[PDB]
Amino acid sequence: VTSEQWLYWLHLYFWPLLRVLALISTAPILSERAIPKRVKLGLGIMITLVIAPSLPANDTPLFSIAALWLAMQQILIGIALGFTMQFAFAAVRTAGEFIGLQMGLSFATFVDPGSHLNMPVLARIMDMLAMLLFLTFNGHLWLISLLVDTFHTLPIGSNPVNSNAFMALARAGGLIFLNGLMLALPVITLLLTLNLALGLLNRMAPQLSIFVIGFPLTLTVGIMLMAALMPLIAPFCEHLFSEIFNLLADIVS
Amino acid sequence: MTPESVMMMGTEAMKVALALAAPLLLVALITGLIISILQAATQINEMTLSFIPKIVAVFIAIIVAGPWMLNLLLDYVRTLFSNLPYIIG
Amino acid sequence: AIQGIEGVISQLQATAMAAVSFAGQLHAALDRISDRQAAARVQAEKFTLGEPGIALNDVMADMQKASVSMQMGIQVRNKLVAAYQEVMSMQV
Amino acid sequence: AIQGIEGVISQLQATAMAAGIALNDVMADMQKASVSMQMGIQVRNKLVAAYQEVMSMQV
Amino acid sequence: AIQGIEGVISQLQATAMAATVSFAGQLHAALDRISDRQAAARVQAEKFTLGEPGIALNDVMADMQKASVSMQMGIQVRNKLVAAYQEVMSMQV
Amino acid sequence: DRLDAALRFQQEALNLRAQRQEILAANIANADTPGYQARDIDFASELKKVMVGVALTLTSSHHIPAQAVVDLLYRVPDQPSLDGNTVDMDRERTQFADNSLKYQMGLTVLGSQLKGMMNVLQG
Amino acid sequence: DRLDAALRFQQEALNLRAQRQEILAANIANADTPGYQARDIDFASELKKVMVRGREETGGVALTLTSSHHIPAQAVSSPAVDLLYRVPDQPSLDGNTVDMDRERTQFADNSLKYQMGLTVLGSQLKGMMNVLQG
Amino acid sequence: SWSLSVQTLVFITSLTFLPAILLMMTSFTRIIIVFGLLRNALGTPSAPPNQVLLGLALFLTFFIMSPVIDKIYVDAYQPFSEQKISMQEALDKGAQPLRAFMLRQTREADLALFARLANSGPLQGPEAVPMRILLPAYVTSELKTAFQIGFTIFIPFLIIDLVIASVLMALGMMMVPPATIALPFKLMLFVLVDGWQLLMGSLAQSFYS
Amino acid sequence: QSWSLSVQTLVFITSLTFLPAILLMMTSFTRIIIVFGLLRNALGTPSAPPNQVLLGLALFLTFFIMSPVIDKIYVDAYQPFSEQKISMQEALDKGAQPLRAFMLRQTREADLALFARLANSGPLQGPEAVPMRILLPAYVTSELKTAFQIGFTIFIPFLIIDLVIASVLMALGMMMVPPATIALPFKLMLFVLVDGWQLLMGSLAQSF
Amino acid sequence: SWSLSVQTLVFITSLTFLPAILLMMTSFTRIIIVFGLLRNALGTPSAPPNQVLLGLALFLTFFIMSPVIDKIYVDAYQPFSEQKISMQEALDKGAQPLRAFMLRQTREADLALFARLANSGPLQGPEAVPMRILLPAYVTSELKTAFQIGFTIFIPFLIIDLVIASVLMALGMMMVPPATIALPFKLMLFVLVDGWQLLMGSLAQSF
Amino acid sequence: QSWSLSVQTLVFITSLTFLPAILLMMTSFTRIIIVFGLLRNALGTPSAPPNQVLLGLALFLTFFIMSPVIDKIYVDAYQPFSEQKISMQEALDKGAQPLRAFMLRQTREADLALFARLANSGPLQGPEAVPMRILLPAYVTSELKTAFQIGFTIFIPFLIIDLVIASVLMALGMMMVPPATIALPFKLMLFVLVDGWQLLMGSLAQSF
Amino acid sequence: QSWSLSVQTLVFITSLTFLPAILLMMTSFTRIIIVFGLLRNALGTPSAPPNQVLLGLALFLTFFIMSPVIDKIYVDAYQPFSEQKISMQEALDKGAQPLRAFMLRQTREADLALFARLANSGPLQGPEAVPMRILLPAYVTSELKTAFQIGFTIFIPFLIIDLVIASVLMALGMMMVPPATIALPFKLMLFVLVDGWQLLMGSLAQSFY
Repeated sequence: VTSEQWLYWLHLYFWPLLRVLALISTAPILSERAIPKRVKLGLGIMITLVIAPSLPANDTPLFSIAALWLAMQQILIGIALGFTMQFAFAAVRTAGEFIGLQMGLSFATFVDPGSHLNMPVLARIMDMLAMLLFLTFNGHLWLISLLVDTFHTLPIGSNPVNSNAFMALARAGGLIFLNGLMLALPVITLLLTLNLALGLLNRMAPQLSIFVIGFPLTLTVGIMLMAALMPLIAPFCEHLFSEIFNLLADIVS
Repeated sequence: MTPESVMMMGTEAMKVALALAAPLLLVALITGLIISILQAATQINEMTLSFIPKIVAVFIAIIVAGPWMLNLLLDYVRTLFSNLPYIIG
Repeated sequence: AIQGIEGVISQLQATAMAAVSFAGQLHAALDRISDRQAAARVQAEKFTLGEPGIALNDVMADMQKASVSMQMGIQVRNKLVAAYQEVMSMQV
Repeated sequence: AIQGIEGVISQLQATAMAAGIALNDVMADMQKASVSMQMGIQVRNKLVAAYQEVMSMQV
Repeated sequence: AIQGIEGVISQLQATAMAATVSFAGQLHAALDRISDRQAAARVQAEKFTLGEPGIALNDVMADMQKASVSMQMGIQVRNKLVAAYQEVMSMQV
Repeated sequence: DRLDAALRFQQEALNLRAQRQEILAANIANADTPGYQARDIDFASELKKVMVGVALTLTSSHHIPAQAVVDLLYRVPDQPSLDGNTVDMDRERTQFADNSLKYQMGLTVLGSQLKGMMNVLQG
Repeated sequence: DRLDAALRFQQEALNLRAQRQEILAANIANADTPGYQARDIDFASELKKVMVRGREETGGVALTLTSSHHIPAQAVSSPAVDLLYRVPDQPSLDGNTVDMDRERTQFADNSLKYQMGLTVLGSQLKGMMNVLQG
Repeated sequence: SWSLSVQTLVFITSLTFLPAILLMMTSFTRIIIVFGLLRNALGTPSAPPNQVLLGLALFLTFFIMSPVIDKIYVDAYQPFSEQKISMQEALDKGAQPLRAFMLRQTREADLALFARLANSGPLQGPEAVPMRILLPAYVTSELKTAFQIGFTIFIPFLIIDLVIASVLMALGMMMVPPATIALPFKLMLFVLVDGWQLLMGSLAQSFYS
Repeated sequence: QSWSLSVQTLVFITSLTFLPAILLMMTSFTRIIIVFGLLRNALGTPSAPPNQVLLGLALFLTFFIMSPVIDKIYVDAYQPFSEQKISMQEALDKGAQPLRAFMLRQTREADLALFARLANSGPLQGPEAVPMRILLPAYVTSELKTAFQIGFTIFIPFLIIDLVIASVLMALGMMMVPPATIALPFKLMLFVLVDGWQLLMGSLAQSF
Repeated sequence: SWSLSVQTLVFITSLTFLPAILLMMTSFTRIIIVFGLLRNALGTPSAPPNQVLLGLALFLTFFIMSPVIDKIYVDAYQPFSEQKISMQEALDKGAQPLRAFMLRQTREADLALFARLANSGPLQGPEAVPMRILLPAYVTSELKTAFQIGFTIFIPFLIIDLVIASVLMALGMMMVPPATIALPFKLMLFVLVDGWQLLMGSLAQSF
Repeated sequence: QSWSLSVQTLVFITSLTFLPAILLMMTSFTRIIIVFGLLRNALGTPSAPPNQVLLGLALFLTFFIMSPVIDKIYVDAYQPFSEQKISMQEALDKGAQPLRAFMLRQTREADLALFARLANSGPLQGPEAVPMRILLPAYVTSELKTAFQIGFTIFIPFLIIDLVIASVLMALGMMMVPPATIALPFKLMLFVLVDGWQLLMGSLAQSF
Repeated sequence: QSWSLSVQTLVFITSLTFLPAILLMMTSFTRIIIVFGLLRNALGTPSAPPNQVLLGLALFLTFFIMSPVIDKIYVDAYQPFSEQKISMQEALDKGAQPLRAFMLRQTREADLALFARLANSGPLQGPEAVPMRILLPAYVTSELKTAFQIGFTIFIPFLIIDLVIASVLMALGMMMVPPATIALPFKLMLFVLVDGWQLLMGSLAQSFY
């Protein structure tokens, strides 16, 4: 009596904690530095407390290279999930920064690339709008649910792994660009026409145009254009989230 | 809470930004266009004389319409902070 | 509650269809230690009372055992607190 | 298990190719568990620090 | 005081109309409990040293040990509270 | 206080043992007094009575607090003496030794309880 | 596995010390019982035996408790150690071979050796927390 | 009941988890996240020093959790101190008002998710939800609410920077940093519209609504 | 009635833990440190004087500003307590008065009203009825607001210099130069020719 | 085999140099520099976040190290359990695939320079190059390869920028900046040809 | 009157705790550090000399500058204390005088007046009796002002170079060529040719 | 005369803390990393190779440069220490001499004279009698000056490329074209074809000799 076998409880509560905390430190909104560290640790601990008793406990000792392989596996799974989720916000940031750069908002990058003078304020605006939308669509709950679900697909125990699968996540790097182009497209094109229009004005009497009349007009036009274009991101926001989620579901397995 | 409310939040915010920035940008644009057409009429071309009246015009713009902008933006922020605890989810 | 009994019958129906924990273990250990200490104390008070049949040998041995059990509980609490402090110190 | 006996015969093929509780026990296992938990915490802290150092880069 | 009697009649009016926890108040009450226990034990030892009849040595020692236990209670609660406060205040927002 | 309730029984037993020790030593000292009756107390009944009050109310600072302020059973004589002294040496010597032993046992038990309450707190 | 194997020798020696002290206390308790041969174990041989093959028990079976209301009960249990007889020093009419000098010398020696085992095991465990702590 | 030694041991041990109660079961998380986000918004990452914000958050939490603490004291601490309720029942009695406060501010979606993750049976009413389900549901709801509040907080301070950059760009001053100009104006805004009274009142209402 | 000496020692040594909290929340340290950080941001260089120098200087300024309050506390509380003429609790109650007056004199009415609203306070009455737990957060909020009010107007001359230099440079034609690089020496010149440090300390002291 | 506590100390100490192992020993520097140069090419220095580029480079590094990880698993992970080889003979045996990979990706000139920097005259064979000479040479070779790949990426975007500017000048415009016009065309060219997947395929082929 | 040995070592360790504050606010470390940071900013190379290199250089320069003061403290105060000739209190009082004289030599009368008037000190006859609590903040403020003066003056030749290269590029029509890229190598050349490092360190030493 | 074991251990562990200071102010590292900090500026990419890659490359180059000095210290001083034929004080006295010679050969005479004058040192008979307090800051000053010389010289070919590209762009009437983005790939070309990294490290190593 008075056994309280500690190794069994430790091995039951450790690896799910490692995977949950690995997701927490990288998953969007759950990985933002504004949350105190203890809150994140407690959330991981409580989620593991809820989940672990149902799972089959592992018996590999913590003092073995098998434990290191397990820890590497959990870290890989968590960071892969969090990063694949982060790709959508990366795409939204790209689209916003490009709309802002076609605004002429930061012209110093065309002359001094990476010269400590850059303000992608539109990128930040649409990034926080995307975060608000993600909060509204309860994406984080889904993330937690999928973190739990990847066990049935991929159990804690060391399992063999595949290859092109990693490429898929890396190939998801294309989406950030590909979807970004579309969001812009609904505005950059008209801005392009505006610039074309300015060109027609410069084909008249030489000089006396551009850098004096083009910038304010194009700034105001970009502002009101994409202010009107704001209602458009939400369907595209859901499209981006669905793309990331089903890509994750297909490739994680 | 609903995404319709969020996107409305962004729209109204950025229309407030547009209203705040439109007088200054429009005044600068009008001054630049006027100076450019005068240069074209007089056949004078130096890229620096268009920069001179623009600053004066835009700075006068704050003299005339500045209180209106300051009152509009404060009202927007006040209303947003007051309605903050009713759009919580 | 009436609704509470409704919930009980609902859980019974759930069992029909379908057809302990670390905190529980710690509570059980605390209850066992407290029960041993109370038994030793009660026997000591009975001996001090003058009631027949209670031997000083048994009283003293039971007090000894209760002290050892209390010390075991104290050590377990100390470690457990140390482990909790170690876990909460982890940087995420 | 049937699959367990399959695994036993597989390991035999592999060999072919190749060719109550006392305080003494309670305290010792309690200490061993504390040591293993501390080791796990330290290793994870090292891994997390390395990952954050990598991600705090500048490309 | 005249103003003190005004306050007394004001509290009487408050009672008429009537017909709130305080952590600082609770700490003050606990510190009082410890201090009166220690003072009672000290005064009992005072009287027993002075030779006053009715005081027993075993009671003196038991009361002193009870006061010691109470002060250890207070010290441990102080340690826990200070550690918790320091860990909360060492956090970064 | 809850601390008093835990240590009430042993403190009362210790005090009762000290009082009965004083009574037995008084019986020993007055062994030669002619006409002295040997008195004693029933330990269990008095322990029940002690184990089973109203401090006067102090309205201000000047108000003075309330000021605080057992039954003896005769021993059945064994041998009839001529001077009326009923104190028997052997009986009360055995009772004296027993009371000393029980006082030591009560001290041991109370000290063990206090030491346990202490090691619970030390850390 | 590695940590379990590294701390296994001293842990097993300390357990065998505990069992030997239980046996010696049994010998001391039965010191006045007529017809009781004193029992003792060969520490080194039994330690190596427990080292090579894990600890085992004579019986130690017990009633199974599937439900939460089953009454728990266990039958007699004892180690798998070989209880050898001590050679008597001088004869006795009652017929016990418990010589008190031998019993108390072995008791004190086993006491010090158990304290030595505790010291060694505690030193090793600190010698490990020192590495892990950071 | 437990022996007095066991009761003292349990009391001392439970005194350890006070930061955990403050962080995971109390109104502290939302306030501290909102304060951190607001500090990130104004462009002064070291302005109100962390200790000042922590003290303000502690006082706000003490003012907000007052009815819950009062109910716990009147229902659990008072009977326990008067030897009417045992130590192992005062905890259970006092965990109910805190559970109710945590429930009201939580969200259905989180509750449904964590009721599904535990493989628990159907929860027809809120009276069948245990603490093992309510704790992380409450934590997630508090995190989401804090982030929503902070992200609607962030908008005006980025609007000002946007208009500042556009105005600077109208006149051709393309090499002037906009952040340095915008920071005094952001401070001026946060001074003008009662920056703190409105935020304090909004957070307090956000709890009592 | 008086506390035992052991209780007095325990309380006294425990209270020293709140010394940084007292200095930050309850004294003038917060406003001075916020103004200094904002001035560092306004100078064009973010870390020219090390944080250590600014922290020590702010501590000295806080001590000099609060010296009258410290003297009043010493006369009222510390001296009669050390001579064993009043108890510890009564000494603390008496010594809380000048600090309460100092906190009230710089407290915004709206802050106090709001924090009394959130604390269920009903008939408050005399300014001498505000409890410490209500007065303290209102004082902190007022101090933060006042520090921001000082900082955003400290920012003004450096913005003027920046805008003037940028306008002159771009109107002259050299639009490819970074205006801040040329402006920083002129910001330093303005700060040293006005005696910015001395005047700033004078203004910070006279703000009370 | 030496003491377990010393093994724990050495293991936790070697865990610290994980960024050093990722940067100096694997290819991570090459992908990270290629990503940085490509971002500089499109004219937007903050379009994809640095975090996303770092994670993409990490995933690419994991795939492109998967054969070396498999060789390590065969030579070190497995026999350490069967205890045919362990501790010394194995850690070095497991590091041998890294040596083979870094010999494959290292130029001869860098190795020659770093040998004559260490006065290692009798280094005759090519499979016995010490780690001290192999590591910085490998890093320099990776820098050269990454710069070459970055220039190859630069060529088409530079061509597009030049073409846009030339058409603007020929059409009569002398004041319109060509960067604003050419940026969306750069993006539409990058997306339409699906630049990203071919870039990763070439990087994987680049070994 | 002499402190017991345990009190003496308690004082010694507690004083050793305050070492960085003494270095920053009583020696010449702060001015040298500020000038070095401003110079690094002035060359357009925000991170070329690592912070540790400049900190070590400033520490060595401070040690060399303060060697006479340390020698005076050793000869007049520390040496008799180490030979048990004088107690710790009088040794500290005697050691304060040379450091006080050095700090008074490098302070501005206006800042001293500001801190004296702020602290409500009575009239002080001559520099002989000025409390350290008054002198330390005034000395810190004077050091800040002097460091900013030196940095602003140092900023001039690089400004000349930037302006001349920008004008040369602009007069050629090169409208979109940024001048920083061309100016940085020439700033390095200018600083190298004039033997800038040793000259600037010599100038900093000579000003003390 | 030898120190006690406790004092020796204390001194050794205390001196282990000065490793970054010794590396920066006594070895080649200061000249290397600084040049790298400028080279990444000349190429037009402040990002460049990552900071850690450059730092580690500088560390390896520093070790290769100081290999003779390290070997001489190991032979003359540390070997008798391990073989018990010397004390810690004598080892510290003897091992510094090769490092002092290495520092002196790269020390400009003007800086050394400046620090002598500033320490009011007496007449130093010959290099061998120069105190370390005078040799250290003078070596650091000369090191900084030499690093700046090397960096400015490095800045030359990229300036040539930028000027040529800008002149070509302006001669064609393409005035509105920023030449930095066009000239960056050609700077990368120049660094690739000439084998810039290997040449630069060889030049640095030869410069230290």
